[PDB]
Amino acid sequence: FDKITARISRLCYGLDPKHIDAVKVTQRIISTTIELDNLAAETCAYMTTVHPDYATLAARIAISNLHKQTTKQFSKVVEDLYRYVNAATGKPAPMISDDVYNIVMENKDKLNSAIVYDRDFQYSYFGFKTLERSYLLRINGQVAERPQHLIMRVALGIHGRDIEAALETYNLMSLKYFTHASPTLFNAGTPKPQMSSCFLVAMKEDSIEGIYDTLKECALISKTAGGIGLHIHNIRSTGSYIAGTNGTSNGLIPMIRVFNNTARYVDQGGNKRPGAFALYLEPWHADIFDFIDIRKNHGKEEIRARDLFPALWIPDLFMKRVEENGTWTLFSPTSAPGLSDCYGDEFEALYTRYEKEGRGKTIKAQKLWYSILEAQTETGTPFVVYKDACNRKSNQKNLGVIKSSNLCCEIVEYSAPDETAVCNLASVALPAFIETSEDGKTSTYNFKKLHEIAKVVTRNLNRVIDRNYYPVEEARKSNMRHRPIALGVQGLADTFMLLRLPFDSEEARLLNIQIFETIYHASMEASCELAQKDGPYETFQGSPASQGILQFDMWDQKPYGMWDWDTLRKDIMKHGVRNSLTMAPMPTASTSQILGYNECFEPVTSNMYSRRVLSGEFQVVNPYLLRDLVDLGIWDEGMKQYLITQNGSIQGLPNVPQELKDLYKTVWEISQKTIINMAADRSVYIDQSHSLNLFLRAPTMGKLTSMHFYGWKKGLKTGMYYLRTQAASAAIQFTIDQKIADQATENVADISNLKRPSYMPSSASYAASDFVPAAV
Repeated sequence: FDKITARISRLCYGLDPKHIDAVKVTQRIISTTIELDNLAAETCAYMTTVHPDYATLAARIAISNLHKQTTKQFSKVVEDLYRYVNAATGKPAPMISDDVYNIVMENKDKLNSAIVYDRDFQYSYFGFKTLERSYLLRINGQVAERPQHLIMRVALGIHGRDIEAALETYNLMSLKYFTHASPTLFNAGTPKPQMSSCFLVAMKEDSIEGIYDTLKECALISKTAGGIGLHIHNIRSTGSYIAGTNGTSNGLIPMIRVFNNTARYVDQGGNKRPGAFALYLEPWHADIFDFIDIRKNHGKEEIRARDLFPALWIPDLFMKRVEENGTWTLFSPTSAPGLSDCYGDEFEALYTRYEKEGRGKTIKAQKLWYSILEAQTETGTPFVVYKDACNRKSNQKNLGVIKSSNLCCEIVEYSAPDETAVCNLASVALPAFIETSEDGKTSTYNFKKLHEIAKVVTRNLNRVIDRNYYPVEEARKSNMRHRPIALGVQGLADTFMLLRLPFDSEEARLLNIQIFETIYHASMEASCELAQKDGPYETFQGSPASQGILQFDMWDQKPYGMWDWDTLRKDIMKHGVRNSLTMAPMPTASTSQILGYNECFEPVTSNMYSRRVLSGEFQVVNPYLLRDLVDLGIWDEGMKQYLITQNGSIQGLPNVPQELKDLYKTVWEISQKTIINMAADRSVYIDQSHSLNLFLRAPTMGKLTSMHFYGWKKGLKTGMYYLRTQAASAAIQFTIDQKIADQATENVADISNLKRPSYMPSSASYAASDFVPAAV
């Protein structure tokens, strides 16, 4: 029997007994001690619709539930995980590394009493559950680790015997200022710590040995988390000589199906595995037409492969030819060699000479276009990365010719048969640097704090290089030579909302520029400090950075100037930098979900959407918007139905102030010419590239075309990650009572009741957080 309503009503503070009503919660449990608490948090989540303070309630339950059924003290949890004898095989299967177990035990007091277990309450219910499902180490399908333990372990995984640097990293991470990529969270501090995310693999040689070494290498990388970009330009097309000849070659497709099959094989079950390769190919390759279609559902199933992602490595020349209405030539790399191995002008000269001497097959440039746009429309792929932009604007340009990007399209690093480029990723939580004035009515953005934290994260990523467990020797060889690194961001969208800036506003335009300028400056500064401690990276001498050319110099752009570039440039030219690259904003698909923020630099895709199961299927509304509507009095069952029929859009309510409407525009409602502008803006502070998705409502070849041509002309590197499309008719949905949903436009809003800080911009010379004291 029950009076658990007591256990539940205990956990509300900053509540409101009319908003919440712990009584109502118990009733909705219409059906051991732990089973009830799960449902208590489940149902209590369901009512996020009822009131936004139910989210907070459901988090508390799940969290202090986790506490009850879990060992409080860090060192003991570390013991258990280290001592784990495999339940069914009798033999020692430890989950902490020997090294980190020793550090923990040697420093148990200092460590144990640094943890603040309250900080477990910093998680969205859904964020918590994401951790719980895949990240918190489990003993016998029982969660062993609290969130705080996962963080300490990760901190020790990165810093080793540097307890000071670990305590710091523990603090910043537990306060959600930043986070490391999924592989780091999984594997830091474990027997073979593979913590890197991306690997760019070169197809070793156009031969069975070549192909099968690459395959083995890919299998090894993929099985230890971490995803692949694989360029395959050098492999002969359909119908090409083979010694032992009668056989003409079967081309790429058969090969691709071998890779596809391995991708599926290695993904064995209980996921941790980005079982996902992207393949990179230049559009002159004679098998391009088939390659491009790899992901389509209809058509011939022999010629298809769905665990793989096609990605275009595009020369300017191709865009030039489709832009006039020119010809385009397809070649087998055996007949037209070295094309993948030069760029810009050197490429146009070589390519063109091959054209003139009648090699390869002439076709209409716009015919390939067309096929490309067609695949993108149905499949979201192939990706577009501009090969000349990458190679002209890379700090690594002295290593040779960069032939690919990675699985998402953010990292751009040299790679060759014997050098597999690797990269470590973390993202900064942008909302974390908002500061509110005392009085609650003016807000500010702390670029100094941000600069600081980015230096911390630069130092972490740099240490992972040394502590990482490389799955293949080509990876280690490369990473020790060039020491690249990838910082990215998350929660851009939440911070525009929090600051009441419309995504496409002038204020947001400028904040975007400022955030990115400061992170680039921070990481370069930290990296110069590390060169002064451990020497430059092996390959620094002769790089563009060594001649004092920073990224924005390659784009012929004067920096915004919030930070002193003249000093840094001089320092770098004299001391060097530890890392060859530092910036590559990634999709933060899983990490942003954990931290409870929007994807990355993307606008919110929808103000209403579903979250995963557990006794039903969950409808949920944008938290900032929800509180705004509740504060405007407007929030109805009815407002909720209206929202469900407009699929989260707010743009139809005459009801609601324009400001609100501008603030809550959706990626579908925002000009793509704006998204690309902002991308082009931050790009000048990006070493590498960023994972730019594009979104279209009623897609037409035409807006799709001008989208590509626009990015390309602004000199972007990643023209397009995925293409995300939405029929105009999807934009509207059924609801169970359409006329209740209509009455919602008749609700009358306050305004004298909705207040929200107002943002004080900073400039290249005026801070702002400097001049406005913050709260506590």
